[PDB]
Order: sequence, then C-alpha cells, then structure tokens
Amino acid sequence: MIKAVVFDAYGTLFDVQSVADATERAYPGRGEYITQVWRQKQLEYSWLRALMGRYADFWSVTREALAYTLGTLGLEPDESFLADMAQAYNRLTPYPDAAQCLAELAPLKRAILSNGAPDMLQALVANAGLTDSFDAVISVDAKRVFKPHPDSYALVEEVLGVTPAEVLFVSSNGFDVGGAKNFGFSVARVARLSQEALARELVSGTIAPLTMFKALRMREETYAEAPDFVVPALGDLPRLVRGMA
Amino acid sequence: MIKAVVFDAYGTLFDVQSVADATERAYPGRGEYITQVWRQKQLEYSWLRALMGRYADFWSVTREALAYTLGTLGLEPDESFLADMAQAYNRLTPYPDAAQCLAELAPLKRAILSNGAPDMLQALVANAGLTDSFDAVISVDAKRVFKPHPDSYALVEEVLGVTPAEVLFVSSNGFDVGGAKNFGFSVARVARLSQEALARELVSGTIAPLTMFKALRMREETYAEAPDFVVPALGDLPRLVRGMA
Repeated sequence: MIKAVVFDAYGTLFDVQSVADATERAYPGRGEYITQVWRQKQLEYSWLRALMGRYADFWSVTREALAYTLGTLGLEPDESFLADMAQAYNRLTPYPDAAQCLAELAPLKRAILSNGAPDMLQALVANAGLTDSFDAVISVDAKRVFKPHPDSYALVEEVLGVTPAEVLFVSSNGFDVGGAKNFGFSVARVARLSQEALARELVSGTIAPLTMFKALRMREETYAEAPDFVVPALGDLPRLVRGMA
Repeated sequence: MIKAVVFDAYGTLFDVQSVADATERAYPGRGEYITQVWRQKQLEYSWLRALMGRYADFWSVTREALAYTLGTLGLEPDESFLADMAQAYNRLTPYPDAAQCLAELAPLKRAILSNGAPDMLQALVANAGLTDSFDAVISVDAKRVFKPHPDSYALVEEVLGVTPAEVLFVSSNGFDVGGAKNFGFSVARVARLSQEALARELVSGTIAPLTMFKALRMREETYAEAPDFVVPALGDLPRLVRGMA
C-alpha cells in the first residue's frame, strides 16, 4: 500500500518563476528571459555534470547556470554577485495549495527528494513555512548524482524505510516523472499546463519566448513511462490518495 | 603529438538546421519551431536516457524527440510517419567547408565520434559523399551510453589505437566540448555565433523564438573546461594544426 508521498521540489512544490522580481533587477527588461534560461540551464547542467561523472552540488549548478544566462546578455558578474542573486532560488514561493495538500496527507509519511543541496532545501522549506510538513527533506547530494539517476531515487528507501511500491512520487517535471517510474515508484504528475492550451498558444501567431520554455518543460517526455496519475494541482492529491488504493 | 582529428557529427560537420524543408511540410508555418525543439529534445533525451540507465539508440531518441515536438503542436503522428520524417536527420547537409577541411587534414587519422546509431551515421556520411574522408566513423552505440558519458570518448582509443593526448577533438557543441575535455582530449571548438552578436540580439527587443535556441545551444557551457582552441569554421582547422604542432 501507499505508505509515503514523496515530492519533487523545484517546479512541483515551489514556483521557479518567482525569481522574476529579482532577475528583472540583474537586467531590467530581461527578467523573463533570465528566469527561463536560468532554469533550463540549471537542469541541463545537473544532467550533464552527472553524466560526465563530474558532480558539484545544486548550489554550484545554480550559480553556473546563472553565470551562463547573464553571460548570454554580455554580462560578466563576479562570484559575490552570483552568490547573492542565486539566493533567489532559496526563497521560491510555494504553490498556493501546497500547504493544504501536505496537511490533508498528514496520516501518511511526507517527504521531499530534490537535486537541491542540503542547505538550499532547508532554507527553501523553512522560508516557505513548510518545515513542519515533512518527515524528511532528502537531498541527492549524498549520492553525488542528480535526478533522474537511479541512485537519487534509492535514497527514499534508505531514509524512509519504505519500498518503491509503497511510495507515491509527485512531480511536475516530465524527466523526473520518468526517472521515478523507471525506478519503480507510483507517480502522480502535476500538469498545470493543459496540452490543448499549449497547442493553441503555439499557433496563436508569433511564438513568444515564454511559450518556447513551456513547450520544453511542461509536458510528459516521450521516452518516459507514463505517470500512474495526472492531476492539475497539488490540492487534488489527498483525494487522489483516498480513493486510490 | 596530434595523430588524429576526431569530429562530432550533428551540428559540427552536419547542419541540423538543414531539416528545414521536411519540418515545414510537417506543419507549414511552423518549420523553424519544429527544427529547434526537435534538436533540443533530441539532445535532452540522449542525456536523460543515458543518465537513467535506460539506453535506446539515437534513432529511437530522434523519433521520440520528433514525436514530442509534433505533440506540442497538437498532432499525433503514427510510427510510420515518424520513421519517415526522422529520415531527414540522415540527410543533413554537411557544412560547405567540411569536405575541404577533411581533405587538407590527411594523412592524419580522421574520424567521427557521434551519438548517431551505426546505420544513421553510415547513411549520413554516404549521402554526403564523405565515406573515404574518414579512417573510422564511431557510434556510441557499442557502449550504450551517449555523450558526454566518458565511455563514449573511450571508444576513440579502442578504435584508432591513439591516446587521448594524441587526439584533437572537434565540436561546435558546448556539452561535447566539455565531455571531450573532461576525458582528456585536446579540443578545438567551432564557434559559429559571436557572443557579442547574441548579446545584442537578446536586447534588440522582442526575442524571436530562434534567438532562444541559439542562447541555449551555441555558447561554451559554464560548468565545462574551456576548449584548447576556438575557430570560426572547420576550414580553419588545417591551419590550426600546423601553427599548432
């Protein structure tokens, strides 16, 4: 039976677009651009560092990705500036119905499995006021890999003591849904962007920057095994788990 | 001493934009979009499949990436349609100066190290009439990983009997430059997009779709070791090798 609900962090429980106000500062007029590329490169760098066998924690990844992004704009900020701005990733606003969701899931074990480095995750959850909502906040850092590497998902059993079959994994990220499924978890994908809306947006005339990234990041990935469930919001999870098993 | 010049294929020797006509037929008015997302997802899927430890050859990856891309537009092509259109990747036009470059590089050992499946590569190289320009056309397939996994680069010594130190690796792809450097090759990066032009393009007002992808794919990656050399075109490599030795 489902004994634990384990959540992806960035993009699932926390809004990675909420760095917008801060990025709009590093380049007025380019906040949206920066937000999108920063996130895209954060992901790419986590995958590429892991696949090369050259791990560095998510804090290093986040700053390298920011440096790349600002560099495309012709900037060359120093490490101090990068470290200060990157703190935006430790203050992402949780999704509105995150709190209520975790609450209604109080009976079950509740955890996070994230690429985020140990200190990033504590700040992020604390700042979101959700520290008391998790029995464990698990960082991939100990394994020195990034999702979707199987060793990342292995941590759930190592920490919670439950087997893959007894875990409901939750993510808004297609590649993470894929990695969780490959590992053996049941998965609930959070799909906040309706496929039909994206399709029409993509033909609504000239394709805007933001549309490109939605197109790259907010769909199920074709190589991946389908999630067991798809809900439009975290709030639908408790009711999903009720009439589930 | 440099005894062999090993080339990345897609994006380096061959123009991944040359699928322009096939994609425009697939969805008139959206050929540019499809071209860009197809290539982006092709890369992502190669990385993610490898990192999950769920390898499929580049032919499956290419078809899956295409299926994803067309799906964003609201289409649902059958496998027959996908296999047919994906053929476009086995017809990529080589860059105008590749032939000359390869010619002037003899009698140095010359090879390709590519994600492409064996059949994709031989059909691609044959169609461009470059079969006799290479001592070896190496697919990563034997190792069942994708670049930048170190095993893919390990194939070079296995096939050519030259050590990493005796190899000049050539690539226009930042992640591949990074992988080859991590492994131990000397690397010449082919940089077709001037940083200063990109920076100004990204400030020129509304950011056209195509600018996004250049922004994502045509720079050195911040996590990667810097290439030993950077040239504007493949035609410059023979000159580079001389002034080098």
